[PDB]
Amino acid sequence: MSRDAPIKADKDYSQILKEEFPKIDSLAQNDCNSALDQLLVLEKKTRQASDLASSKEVLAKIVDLLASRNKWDDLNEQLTLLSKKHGQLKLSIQYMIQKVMEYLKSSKSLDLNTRISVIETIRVVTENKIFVEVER
Repeated sequence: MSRDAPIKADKDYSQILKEEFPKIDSLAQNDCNSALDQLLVLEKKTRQASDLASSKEVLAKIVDLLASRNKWDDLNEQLTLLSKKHGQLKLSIQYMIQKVMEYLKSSKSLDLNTRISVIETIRVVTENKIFVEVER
């Protein structure tokens, strides 16, 4: 580490993600299809349990396992996850669209006709504050 701040592992609910990631450093390195059914099961629990201060760290890599092992259909579900409980302003969670635009955008050169089954279904729930404008 280049910074002079000490490596105090303060460990909030993200401690799960810190302790399961080394179990998956063995499994994603050998199969990863079964690693998806471990790391994103945390996201699925953390959103529901209101432990989501952990979710916030899983969800940025949901596009690295879920879109990767051909569960790109569930990247739409992950933009939906946080948006389930409340009809809140989508611009606050449109930040997660960036992951849909990160690797779900191009997963093994993902075909338009396949990706449409993500982008056009999540369009229905995200046109509610449109894609073009921001916090205007």
